[PDB]
Amino acid sequence: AVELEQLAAYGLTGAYPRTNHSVDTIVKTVNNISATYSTIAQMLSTIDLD
Amino acid sequence: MASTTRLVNDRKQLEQQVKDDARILADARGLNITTVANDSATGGQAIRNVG
Repeated sequence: AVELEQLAAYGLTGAYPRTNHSVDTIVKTVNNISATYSTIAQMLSTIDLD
Repeated sequence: MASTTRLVNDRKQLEQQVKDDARILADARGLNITTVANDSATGGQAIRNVG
């Protein structure tokens, strides 16, 4: 959700997203998320799966 | 066109002969190689497993 004035100001000045990080940091973060999910799934499978 | 027109080619041939016959009389001795070593590794980032 965004209001009309903010969107108009964004579009008038021709803004675009910009970043200073590299590709590998993002994929490392995604791998961390997947690892957390895998850890929880393994714990549930070895303790709670009944 | 006389014998003067052949001076530069004469010098070329003379330089070639001087180099060739100075190579013949030069004394040649084997040298010891002292640089053998296994120091040419490659780096990079490890492909660590996730799980």
